[PDB]
Amino acid sequence: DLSGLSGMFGF
Amino acid sequence: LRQPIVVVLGHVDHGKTTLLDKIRRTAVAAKGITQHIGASIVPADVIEKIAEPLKKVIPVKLVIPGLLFIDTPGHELFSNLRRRGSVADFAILVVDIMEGFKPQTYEALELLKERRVPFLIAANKIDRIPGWKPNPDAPFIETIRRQDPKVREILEQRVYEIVGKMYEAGLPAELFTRIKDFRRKIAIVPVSARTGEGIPELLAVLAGLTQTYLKERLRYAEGPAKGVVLEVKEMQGFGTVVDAVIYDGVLKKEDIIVVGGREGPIVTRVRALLMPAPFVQVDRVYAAAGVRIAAPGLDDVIAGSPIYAAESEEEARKLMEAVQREIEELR
Ligand SMILES: Nc1nc2c(ncn2[C@@H]2O[C@H](COP(=O)(O)OP(=O)(O)O)[C@@H](O)[C@H]2O)c(=O)[nH]1
Repeated sequence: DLSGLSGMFGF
Repeated sequence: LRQPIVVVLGHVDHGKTTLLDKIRRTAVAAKGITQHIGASIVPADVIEKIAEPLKKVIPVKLVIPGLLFIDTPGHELFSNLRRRGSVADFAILVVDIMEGFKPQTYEALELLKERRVPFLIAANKIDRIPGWKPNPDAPFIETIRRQDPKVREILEQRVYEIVGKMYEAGLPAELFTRIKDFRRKIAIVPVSARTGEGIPELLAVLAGLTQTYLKERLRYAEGPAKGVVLEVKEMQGFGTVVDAVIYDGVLKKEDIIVVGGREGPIVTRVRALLMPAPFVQVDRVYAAAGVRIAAPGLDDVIAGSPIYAAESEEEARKLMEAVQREIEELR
């Protein structure tokens, strides 16, 4: 994931 | 890079107008917007401010300069952004979470598919879920943690219904907090255009996705302007003017332009460029902008027409065949 938005994954 | 150009689609009464107005209000409060004709710009600084509560969970650093939101939503405007794909770089598909997909939701899907415009879904009116207790302006991931568990359970049932429709349509989608690869699944972002809840994720996803994956389209090239006409109207003291979106280059006062009209290609010259007063005249506009263009001979311009600036009369003449060919593919 180059966007880094999968930092939200699990919320 | 220049600003991504963002269009808002979805069924009547699902909250398009409301959402665009909440975004603008949120941006005006952060600092706030830039005033363009038919469009509003949220600057990168403002997006970074609005996304501040997410800074520890996601990287919030922007290399785009901002996002340009087209202020008129829906399908007729989207049709007026088509070009030999679209001028739109990204779309928000608004779905009222209580109602689900309606007929204009599926029309918007077809248009998006045909023009290959990337998008996300804003699952709006989450404030209307029975039991919702608002935390205004908060990120979705913060406010949902404060709702009753039955509220999360209803929300997930409605999201699952959306995910089902989307899969049926050939398009994998998921709640944005259940995606690992944002190139492969369309993000569903729950929001409330009334309370502002979810607007921070909304803006962070748009900014994240556009700046990550669209850098080739968003490259600014210094050159004569390229644009599209969005509206044609009469303006007192200027005659027929056009409201346009400039997506590459620079448009200047006294530039020659070529535009499509009903009796063939129009070759004219910019007499004034108008922007909202903080109308005022400006000497030039750079991509991406919404601008109002006063020039002679625009009475018969076709909405949706390309507009191409030209350095000389001879390069203008050479553009007239392309413009007519474009206009034909758009009928
Ligand atoms: N409770 C609530 N009402 C909303 C929300 N967004 C839109 N509305 C209301 O729903 C109606 C339709 O919204 P509008 O923005 O006009 O819909 P559009 O036709 O898609 O542009 C109006 O009464 C809005 O006030 C929302 O998030 N929450």
